[PDB]
Amino acid sequence: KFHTVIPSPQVKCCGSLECKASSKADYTCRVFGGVYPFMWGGAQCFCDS
Amino acid sequence: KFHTVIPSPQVKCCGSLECKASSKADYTCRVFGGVYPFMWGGAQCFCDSENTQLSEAYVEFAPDCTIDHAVALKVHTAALKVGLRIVYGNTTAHLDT
Amino acid sequence: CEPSQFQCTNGRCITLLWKCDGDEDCVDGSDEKNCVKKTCSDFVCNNGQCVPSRWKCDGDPDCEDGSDESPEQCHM
Amino acid sequence: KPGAFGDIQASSLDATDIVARTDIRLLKPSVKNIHVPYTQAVSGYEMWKNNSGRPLQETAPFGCKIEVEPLRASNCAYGHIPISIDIPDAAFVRSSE
Amino acid sequence: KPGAFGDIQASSLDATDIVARTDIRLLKPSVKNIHVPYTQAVSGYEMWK
Amino acid sequence: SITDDFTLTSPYLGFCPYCRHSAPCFSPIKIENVWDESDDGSIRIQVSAQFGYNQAGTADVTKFRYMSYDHDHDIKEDSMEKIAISTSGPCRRLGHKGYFLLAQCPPGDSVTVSITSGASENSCTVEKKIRRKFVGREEYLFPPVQGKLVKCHVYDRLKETSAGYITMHRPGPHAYKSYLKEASGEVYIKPPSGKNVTYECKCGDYSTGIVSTQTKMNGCTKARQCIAYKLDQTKWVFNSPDLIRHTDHSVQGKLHIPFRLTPTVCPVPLAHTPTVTKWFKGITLHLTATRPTLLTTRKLGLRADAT
Amino acid sequence: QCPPGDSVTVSITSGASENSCTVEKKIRRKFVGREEYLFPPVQGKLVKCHV
Amino acid sequence: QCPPGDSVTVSITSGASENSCTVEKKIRRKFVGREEYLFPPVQGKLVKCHVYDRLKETSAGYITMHRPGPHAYKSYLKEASGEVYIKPPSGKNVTYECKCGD
Ligand SMILES: *[C@@H]1O[C@H](CO)[C@@H](O)[C@H](O)[C@H]1NC(C)=O
Ligand SMILES: *[C@@H]1O[C@H](CO)[C@@H](O)[C@H](O)[C@H]1NC(C)=O
Ligand SMILES: *[C@@H]1O[C@H](CO)[C@@H](O)[C@H](O)[C@H]1NC(C)=O
Ligand SMILES: *[C@@H]1O[C@H](CO)[C@@H](O)[C@H](O)[C@H]1NC(C)=O
Ligand SMILES: [Ca+2]
Ligand SMILES: [Ca+2]
Repeated sequence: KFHTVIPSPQVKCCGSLECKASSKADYTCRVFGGVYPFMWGGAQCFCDS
Repeated sequence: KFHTVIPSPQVKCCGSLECKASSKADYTCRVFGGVYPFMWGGAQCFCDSENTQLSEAYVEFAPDCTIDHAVALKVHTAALKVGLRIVYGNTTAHLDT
Repeated sequence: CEPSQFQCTNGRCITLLWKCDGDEDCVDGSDEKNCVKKTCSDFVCNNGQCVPSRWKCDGDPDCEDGSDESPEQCHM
Repeated sequence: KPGAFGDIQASSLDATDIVARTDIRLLKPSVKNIHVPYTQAVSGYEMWKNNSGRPLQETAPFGCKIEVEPLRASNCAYGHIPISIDIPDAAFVRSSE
Repeated sequence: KPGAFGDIQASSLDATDIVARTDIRLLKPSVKNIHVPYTQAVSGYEMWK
Repeated sequence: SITDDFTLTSPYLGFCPYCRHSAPCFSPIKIENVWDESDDGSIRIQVSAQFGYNQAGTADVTKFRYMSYDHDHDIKEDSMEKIAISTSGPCRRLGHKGYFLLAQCPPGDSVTVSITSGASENSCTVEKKIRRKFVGREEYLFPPVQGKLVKCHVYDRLKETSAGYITMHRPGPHAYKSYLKEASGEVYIKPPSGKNVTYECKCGDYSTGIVSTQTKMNGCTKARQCIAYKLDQTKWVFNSPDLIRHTDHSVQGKLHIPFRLTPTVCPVPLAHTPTVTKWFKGITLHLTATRPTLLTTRKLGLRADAT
Repeated sequence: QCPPGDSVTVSITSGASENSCTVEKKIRRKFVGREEYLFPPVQGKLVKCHV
Repeated sequence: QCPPGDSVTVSITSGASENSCTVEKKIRRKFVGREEYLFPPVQGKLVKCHVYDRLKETSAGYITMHRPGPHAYKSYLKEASGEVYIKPPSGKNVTYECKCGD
């Protein structure tokens, strides 16, 4: 069985966060440009869209 | 789905309690003559053997039929409507016909 | 937009679950507009405003009425 | 017909003229307590829900998207539409230009 | 191939050169909270078992 | 034409087939109906006891009223925390109002309501098939964090909403046995401390009256031959089949059925996108799925071979 | 009186002992006569059965 | 040690937290060998099987632990009539970021 670990997501606001290749087993990376994350404590960054 | 509500039965002890018709959906009314009913408190009234009980049963809509219900429809010949994007020269026309 | 969505003043349509959810999702706060009265773990100002419990007796005026620094509620 | 779709019928959900033909039989009470022993057919709405098959949203030919309340079939093609267009004369240009 | 036996492969259990082609699709986060919506094929080890 | 005052409205004793002692008895809590037509699994149960109101009828949350077993019958008052609900395991309670309650339950074959850890200590169970129903075309044990957010109908947890009404009628005679006394070859009736009772009695002839003390009646011997029930009981009681109808069965009141089935938006799972492979006149879909998932195909022509 | 199940357990809740014992016994829901029921009805036929 | 079921729940009960968490996990009744059983017999064949060691000193791998990022509580902000203020709890220092104009 594989473990399929998902790392903690990285967010950059009013900025671009393209990702490089990795040597991990079946490394799938994807960039999303319209997010607005919410932890326990409200919005996680300043930039609106 | 229907509710099949049962009304509170009516007993007449040493008496007769024939019932008239009703306009309720699936009104079933029936008369029984040898009842000696009880509750928490013992016998219900005085008369020993010659009694009567009026069992009643009608049908009403369930409370949740505002959402969970089916509509039966008879359809007929069906008209057709087309929205057209037609362009000519450098002019664009959107029209529903 | 869709009947399952709420449209704000910015032209952005959010989900109906985000309406009156306690957090502002539209840029004008229209999702938190109207709604109902929220029960207030939180200090209640005299005019009905709700503030965090660490804002009480903080030495700074936070209520519109100034109820947080009033001597009747805050005792020296 | 009891046990089938259309046990209970009405013109609307709030209508007071409701009809039903379930198989209600009022049995004779034979217990100490007051009781209305009734037996009834299973709801045909539930039976039809169990045996509804598949809706027209998954069966309709030519890919007709069936949509509900102003009931229609949308975005499907089975034939040809003759269209006669009256193009304005301002759209045309003379052959010299 | 994803889903079949041999999704994940390595020379040894402690090897750092691990190669896999489990079919991971990273969906767009459409919720309030911080989330990594991912969908994946089943383990070919479990399917083979 | 619907009232919610509940001062003019009272609980009652019911007869449900499976008590705490696994035999049909009379209980202050009796399930008349269970409604399970909510997409989130919440069910609505009608119980002969009133919830959220005190003995006097004032709306007091976390307190419920019920008829007592004593023959000088009154309407006793108890805490709401003693009410337990279970289908196969314990049910989480979501709402309560007079005669009605809303609870989230696991799947099971019977639904029971009990008054646990009290002087009453009674339970009532009815046969109701509760199944784990789901929304959409893919089964799920729990709703996902992120999905499609389709329309689905759930019972509203707020008790202010209404989903119809129940009709409420004046109650008939109850005819308690302890209001009789058969000493020697004569029969006596003893009303409670102050309350008037009505007797109707056919020792040799039908004679009725209202008394408030121990009185002789004719010369009949057995106490079977007549009864005594208290009058002035003008509190509206639901038309349950476990009660004798009064002489006048006009609908004295209507009361709301709370927890209206309202449409909301709820998430459903989005399955794995199938890896399609193509040959000359067809496609193979690989269709990985954990829970059961509906696949529906149809041709876009005259003959839609719907599978 | 027990619900149907696949094992029978006798336990001493709390106390000094606080021990349990479970044995394998296929307890099935039994019904009298020739129609299935979870619970006996209020009114039926009143047939002979051994308890 | 758990019975078979469809989900796994870890909960804090009878406290200030009073909170449960349930994750869908299909727990089957696992049997060793060529016969099925609810309970291990008193006497059998005594074959080899692999069980979880109860002592916590043993290890079956490792999990990676990283430095935590920002968490950005909304209770550190106050929205005035036309301006905003940033206040920390007690004497702690808070890093603020604002790009409303720059
Ligand atoms: C349409 O526009 C093109 C270039 O924009 C022009 O050459 C042409 O003459 C126009 N046609 C008409 C019918 O106006
Ligand atoms: C529901 O339909 C299924 C067919 O999939 C059938 O086996 C089952 O008996 C039906 N249930 C009822 C209660 O009629
Ligand atoms: C009912 O009891 C009351 C006690 O308050 C008494 O005054 C009255 O006379 C009784 N009614 C009759 C009809 O005797
Ligand atoms: C952090 O907080 C302390 C205590 O309030 C203060 O003295 C100090 O200046 C702050 N900043 C740094 C960079 O240590
Ligand atoms: Ca919001
Ligand atoms: Ca303050």
